[PDB]
Amino acid sequence: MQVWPAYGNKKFETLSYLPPLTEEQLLKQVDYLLRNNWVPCLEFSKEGFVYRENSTSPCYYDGRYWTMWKLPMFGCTDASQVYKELQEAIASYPDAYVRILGFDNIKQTQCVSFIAYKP
Amino acid sequence: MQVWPAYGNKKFETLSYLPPLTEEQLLKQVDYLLRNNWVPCLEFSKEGFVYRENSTSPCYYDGRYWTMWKLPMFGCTDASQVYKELQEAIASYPDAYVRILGFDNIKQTQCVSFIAYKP
Amino acid sequence: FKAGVLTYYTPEYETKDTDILAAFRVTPQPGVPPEEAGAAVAAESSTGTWTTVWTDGLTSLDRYKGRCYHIEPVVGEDNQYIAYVAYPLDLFEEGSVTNMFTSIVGNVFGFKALRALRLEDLRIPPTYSKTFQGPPHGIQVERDKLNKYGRPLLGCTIKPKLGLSAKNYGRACYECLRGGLDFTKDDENVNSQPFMRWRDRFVFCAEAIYKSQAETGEIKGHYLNATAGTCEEMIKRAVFARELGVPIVMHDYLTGGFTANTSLAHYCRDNGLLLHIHRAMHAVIDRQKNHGMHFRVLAKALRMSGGDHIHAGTVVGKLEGEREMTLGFVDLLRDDFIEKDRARGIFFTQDWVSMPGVIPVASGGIHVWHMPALTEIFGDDSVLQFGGGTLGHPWGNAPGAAANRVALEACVQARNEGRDLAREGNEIIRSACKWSPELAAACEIWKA
Amino acid sequence: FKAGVLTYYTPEYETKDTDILAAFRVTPQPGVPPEEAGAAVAAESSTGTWTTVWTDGLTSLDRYKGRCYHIEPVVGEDNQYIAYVAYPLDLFEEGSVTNMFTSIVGNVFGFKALRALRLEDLRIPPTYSKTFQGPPHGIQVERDKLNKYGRPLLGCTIKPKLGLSAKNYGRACYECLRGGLDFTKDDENVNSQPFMRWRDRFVFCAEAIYKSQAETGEIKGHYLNATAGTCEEMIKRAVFARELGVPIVMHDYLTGGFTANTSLAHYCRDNGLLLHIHRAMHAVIDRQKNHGMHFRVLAKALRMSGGDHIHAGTVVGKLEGEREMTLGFVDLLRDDFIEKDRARGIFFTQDWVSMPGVIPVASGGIHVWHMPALTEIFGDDSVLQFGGGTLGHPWGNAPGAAANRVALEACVQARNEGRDLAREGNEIIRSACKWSPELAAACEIWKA
Repeated sequence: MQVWPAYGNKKFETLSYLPPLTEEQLLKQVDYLLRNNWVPCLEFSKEGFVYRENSTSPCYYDGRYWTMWKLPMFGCTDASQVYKELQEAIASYPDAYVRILGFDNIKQTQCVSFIAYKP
Repeated sequence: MQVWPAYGNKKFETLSYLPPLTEEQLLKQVDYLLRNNWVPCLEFSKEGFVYRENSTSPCYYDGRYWTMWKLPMFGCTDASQVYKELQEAIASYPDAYVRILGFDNIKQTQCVSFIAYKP
Repeated sequence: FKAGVLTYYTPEYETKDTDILAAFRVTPQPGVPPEEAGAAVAAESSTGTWTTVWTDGLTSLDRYKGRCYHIEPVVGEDNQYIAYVAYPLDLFEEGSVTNMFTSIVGNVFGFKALRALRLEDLRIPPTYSKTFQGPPHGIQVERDKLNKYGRPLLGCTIKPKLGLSAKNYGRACYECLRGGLDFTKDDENVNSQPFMRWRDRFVFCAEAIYKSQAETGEIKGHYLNATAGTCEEMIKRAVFARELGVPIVMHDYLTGGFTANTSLAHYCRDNGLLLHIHRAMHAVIDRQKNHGMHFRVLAKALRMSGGDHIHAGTVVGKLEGEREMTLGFVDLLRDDFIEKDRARGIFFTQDWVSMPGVIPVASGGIHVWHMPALTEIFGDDSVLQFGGGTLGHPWGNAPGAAANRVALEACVQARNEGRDLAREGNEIIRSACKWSPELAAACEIWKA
Repeated sequence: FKAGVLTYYTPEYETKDTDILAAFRVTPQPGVPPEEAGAAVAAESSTGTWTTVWTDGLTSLDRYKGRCYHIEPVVGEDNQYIAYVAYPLDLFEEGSVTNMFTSIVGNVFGFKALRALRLEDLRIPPTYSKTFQGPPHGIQVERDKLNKYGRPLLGCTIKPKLGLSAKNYGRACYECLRGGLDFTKDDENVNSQPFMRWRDRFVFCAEAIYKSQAETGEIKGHYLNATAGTCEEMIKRAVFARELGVPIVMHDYLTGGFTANTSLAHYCRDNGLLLHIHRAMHAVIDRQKNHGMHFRVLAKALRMSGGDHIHAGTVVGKLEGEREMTLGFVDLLRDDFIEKDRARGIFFTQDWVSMPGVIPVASGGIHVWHMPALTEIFGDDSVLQFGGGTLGHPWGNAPGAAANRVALEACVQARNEGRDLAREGNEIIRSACKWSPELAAACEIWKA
């Protein structure tokens, strides 16, 4: 019997219960976006998690948005270009979390979010 | 095609769509009470019908009670005794309607009401 | 605690006076023995789980399990059984038919090992039924409020249900009521619709109620359908009926649902309104002998959730066994104490400890020649509904109403004199035709 | 007008874009031809009457009749037919699933000439569906509110459903949620009961939601059951969930009923609450192939009345034909436009004109080895419920939740890389066991 860690084990939604993604594994997740014609977009934040400062009304939370890195990468054909921008974001904000979003312009909604860098 | 009379045809609930009861027919209705151990009781009123003077709230009506003739005829064994009291009520109130009620002490409720005399 | 994948069959269990009891007609899959099927019925409607869970050690789960305590075969059926299941009182939210149904029929009908399943009866213990208001008024209070004694009541559903203006609809109501019917009725489908919005219908039906009441001197009503898409709309409609001062509103309790119905029954109690209940969609559930819920279960549930009338079908054109089943649930709806009687589908003795009864409403293609049979079978505490049997009279609604009222009173008079309606009915009707031209005209259109 | 006792079979009728269409599986009695049975289905669910009534001359009743416009045989059944019926838009009260059901299934299932009858599908025209709010939020809004993307959501029903104190119940919730599940769940039976009153449960479940959310950094919820005996009680419970600031409440829509459900969906829209819908009692209606209503009709009705999740059953342990039927009504619940597809039980093309979709919830004895199949079949827009599959883990709720979350994310990762879950699923799970002791422990208890 092992006890599930109660401290130091905070999470970032989809894929964050897996081992940290290798570069090759991250490129495969980005290629999954590209094959589906979804637009990758990076965002970053030193605060990693939601909070409730301004309202506790149902389904209101603060901290769901992070800060956009540049713009969604419309017309991206090469997953290595997302990895390149990841390294730029880390260099500018090495103390921030960085994650990769995906946008679906047919469903007209955000459709992907997974952690790409932890400080 | 005959037109159902719209005036002069007011009613008194059960049996009042039948021809006026003969004495023999009335005695048969009283005997029906006695066979069932229901207590006959006469009541009378010059006003024949309900009205709504004091409230129009749902299921409130005035004029549902008439005035009791003597008391319910507990221990009645002979339908002619009800007919006798009918003639007394008519003699005292010849301008009043008179009807025969029945009371069911097992259901604990009034259970019969039919017209017996119209002025 | 060890993780991993006939405990619920307890044939010597003694039922408690607080238990809710259920009688299920169960059809096992091929190869499933009847004891294992009965155990599954009890497990899958209580505490059965596919793998062990450690949290069970924090309580005493034997106190919460349903127990199949008896199984019997069904005559004429090689693969049907009646399985009797007892549920502890503590499973059930007080006053909630919704929770009673959820707890007992919420899950078990989908279990793979049961090819078919029908809930036939429930024993509602007094300890649970005393948590329910029950009917807003009930049979005896309703008779006293309306000043009506000694005969079945009479009603008519307005046809066509949709297609008339609210004013033309109300005109038809007035003509029916003035001829001698006690009630007219909104069809179960008539709620609020293009070309007949509900508040307009309520206004004109109220005008008809009061015009016919003033004319005849008898108290009149119209079942104003409050069934609606939301609870707020339903109450809004009852509120306007309240303002109009009319005696009776209506609800489709199965399609509106028990949570809304119980709310409306409470509103009716609080405001003196009688509540007519239509059983629309019941045959989706209650028709097939092998699967669903028998109407008597739906009838007990309505008495608990609350209603003053409930549609109960017809007995004419039905075989003796069907009539016996109807009379069984009519007693369950009206009486204070109903002894077990399997010949009438009464699987449990049922004690209502003074909860008032509900007036059963007979309907379905009936006309004047059915009056002796209906009077004999239902007795006084019934409503007999004559839709086409009134609006189809060749002289119109008021003569058609009069023909029905005369036919009924002729039957009541003869019964009270000691005559046998079962053998003399046709002659009683023929005798009344001699002095009632309205009845004579009805009797030539429709046949004995 | 003359008083007295295949008009409804119109095989050349062209359906209108405003018509509500119905596909009925009809089993005629012996000696009743299929055209007469189809005509009866249309007549007895619209304007059919047993005798002529003069009031018909005050309107144009052809504008209100249902028309059976097509009949087809059923392969493998000598006495089943699909009868297609068209109903005019004007029959239906805007915004009322209650009236839609009453109008179409209120009466016809009892008609003597029909030995059995099942409503298989409804074509809801945009003109009628635009009178309904629909889901309080729907799939895309819910994902945005909860900040959850790219994977099925995960939930757990607390067991035992009754028997725990409110605090012990909440403790189990906290341990499940902190291990990686998105939701825990009140059983459909858990409303308010002796020993666990609803407001106490809400307090302790809220404490668990917030403790696990603060610990994990992921937004958590618990489906707090608001199902109740009356509408007033139901709203009272949603109001307290609102005060507690929690994200999601729950309703048993069939046992509470559509009138209450629509009210609660409105309250949830007005207050930002997600609405989890449990389909308790559906198998009373939807199990038998010959009689009742198919679940896809009950599913369309829930999307209209309003809910953000709905229980949808399972596909594992089911044959290819059953899985195809499930996928058919999953598309009817989620998608904007669903083309007719008889192989998946989609009898009509269905256009929802931007009414949001409902997340289907898979449940029923599932565990870690089902994760590849469930992910492959439902895709991301689903909730996978693991009751015993979490509370039955040998190391407790948080490791059991973690095993399920790891199994799911392993499947999602592999799918996204282009691997075939249908063929590589077991190997994907085995690979994750190598680095996840929680998953390895689950995989020895339960089998591939």
